[PDB]
Amino acid sequence: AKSPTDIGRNLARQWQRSSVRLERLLNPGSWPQSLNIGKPSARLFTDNIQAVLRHVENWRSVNVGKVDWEPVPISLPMRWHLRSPSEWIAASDDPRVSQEYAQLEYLVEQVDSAFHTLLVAQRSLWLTRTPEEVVATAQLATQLAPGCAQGRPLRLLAEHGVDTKFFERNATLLTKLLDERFEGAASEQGLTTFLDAFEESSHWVLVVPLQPGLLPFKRLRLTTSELAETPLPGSRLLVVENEQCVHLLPETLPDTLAVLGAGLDLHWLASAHLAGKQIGYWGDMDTWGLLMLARARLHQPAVEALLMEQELFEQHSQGNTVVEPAKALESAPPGLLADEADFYRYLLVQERGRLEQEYLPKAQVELAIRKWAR
Amino acid sequence: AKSPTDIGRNLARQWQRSSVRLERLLNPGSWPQSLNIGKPSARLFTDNIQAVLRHVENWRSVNVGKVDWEPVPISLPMRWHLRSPSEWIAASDDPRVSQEYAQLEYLVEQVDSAFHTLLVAQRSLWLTRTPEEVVATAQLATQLAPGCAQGRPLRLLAEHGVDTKFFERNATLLTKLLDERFEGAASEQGLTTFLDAFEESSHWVLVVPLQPGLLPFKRLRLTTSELAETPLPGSRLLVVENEQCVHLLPETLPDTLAVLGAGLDLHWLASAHLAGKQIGYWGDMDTWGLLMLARARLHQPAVEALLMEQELFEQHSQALESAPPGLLADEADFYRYLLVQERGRLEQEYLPKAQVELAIRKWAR
Repeated sequence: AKSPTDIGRNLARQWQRSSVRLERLLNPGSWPQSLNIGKPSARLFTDNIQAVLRHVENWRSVNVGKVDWEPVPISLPMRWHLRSPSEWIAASDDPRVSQEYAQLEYLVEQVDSAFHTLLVAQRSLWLTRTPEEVVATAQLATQLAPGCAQGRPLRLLAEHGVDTKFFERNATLLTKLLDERFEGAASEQGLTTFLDAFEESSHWVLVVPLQPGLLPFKRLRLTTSELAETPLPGSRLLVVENEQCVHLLPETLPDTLAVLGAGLDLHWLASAHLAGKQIGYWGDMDTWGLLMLARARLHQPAVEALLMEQELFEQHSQGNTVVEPAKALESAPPGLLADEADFYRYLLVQERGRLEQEYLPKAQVELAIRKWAR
Repeated sequence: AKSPTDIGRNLARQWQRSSVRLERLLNPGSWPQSLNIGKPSARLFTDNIQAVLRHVENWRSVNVGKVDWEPVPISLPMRWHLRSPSEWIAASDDPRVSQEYAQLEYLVEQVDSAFHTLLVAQRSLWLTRTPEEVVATAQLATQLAPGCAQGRPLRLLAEHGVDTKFFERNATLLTKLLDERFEGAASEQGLTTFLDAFEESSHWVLVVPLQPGLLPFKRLRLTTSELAETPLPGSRLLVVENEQCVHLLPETLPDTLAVLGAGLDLHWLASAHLAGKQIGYWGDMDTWGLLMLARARLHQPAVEALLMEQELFEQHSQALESAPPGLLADEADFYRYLLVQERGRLEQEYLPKAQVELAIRKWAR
């Protein structure tokens, strides 16, 4: 013997489950749905006949759907028959449920069919975002392909919906939508890498003083653009290709700064401030690393290469070496020395040379840095 | 009239479709799957009887399942009855499909049923990772709750699977598994933010001085651990939640520093060097912003809120059940006012610069 209000409260609780929502929306075979009401207690009927009288009269005032009627001598309702979702929503009698259905119903008929399942079961994705943004984002996802940018800034990828702040408030939604179109590839690789688009904001690099008293802090992080025209303390500078090999650096070194994780943009070297000191480069031992060294030498004709020698490859060959996935170049890039060119040609012939910076003895790197600083 | 090899190639292509894989594995009633073979060409039969002869003894070497027979005078097979998945895989005749089923079957019977749908249709997630990692990560996902760390590092959050790089190679999988258990809450907030577990390092924040000569450089980025040990120059600080609002800040201010992008982590504020400094916290105007302001005020009792008055929200209009500790009376009332005032979210970025600079210079004395 449940009151009609009880069913509405119970129905609202059911709507909070993702399985219920998918069954109600994305399945026309869900309807019809019949709800049992229940017989009253015999003891209460004899003790308080008005209890069932108010109960039966309370069911006399329902008009959202149709209630099954049968005589028992007083006739009591025992089933509730709701046909349409409009009847179901109006049965819940909850504004939150009513408005959520309105938003979901609008999105279903606009957003593509492949995206219907995700949006229903992931209410948090669209709860904060306006319906216009979700529809526009879903349209953009359908017309994107892996590596579509192929080296273009993310601003220009948007056809018309570029604005100024659109992407950083829709990157999470765009990643999830692309995941179910490309079998979860966007989440694994990342939206930035998946589309092959580079963000030219700052390309932040790590700045580490190797001598206390050079900088107020101990682990800075600057930008390439700022470094292009900023004087740098210290009469020495060391460039490291990799990011997380900082522990391999000496714990101390006189008047020297280290710029780890420089990346490929070795264009800030050409400046008035940089000229005057000695610059050493210490990167990976591969075709790409030799290209970086050539670029650095082109920018500044004083780059003293460190730990890029053939004998290092010979002694540390039987460590952890892998095959380079793609040749950086089919010939020796210009700007390198004769020894560097010979080492490049040597590295070309071997099927497996990718001796990374990490897989090196700490003591040897220590002595190399000391002799460079000598 | 297709040769068994042709059907095997056709089945292999169908396996590449997410709907087919879900139908085969996650539906015991999917079986049986009967594949039509097809009648031969009458002209081809008359022109080259040996050609259709070759066809039938190509069907004499098939033993993957059972083939339906009907006599026609030469009898040709019309239907192929595949009962079990083992027959389906054996009919595919593809090494990649065979090993993919072995991994999928092994993972499904171990991993909870809540993630069965995701793994089947998102083959790229488990394709690269070892089976042990996926099983262990799924177990961790079923045993996690929002804000479980509640101010603890992620290293100790792991029950046993901490290792050294385990999360860095499994953060993406852990986020996706948590999302379907919590209705996509991990992806929106971020796994680090969702679990309330901020690492001491790698939490870089933006520091922009507002006066020449105070700092050697122009724009910096320091980890939150550094901010809790190194003394800071100047005499005033200005903390902002949103990082992408530096343009709204004024040009110059005497002896001020701006630590933008603080996030939820503000435990670095409790420091001897930061003590005795006039500081102000300018976060968003919502429940999360007020909670963050409360957390900031817990560490430092001299924090002066900026751009939080109810008048400012009311002129631009169109967490805990009760008020959290660390709110003044007006702010505590504002928290309850914003609690049920429609969609009470409004970012800093929608604030015109005319009043923002005026308020900041009002504070800057």
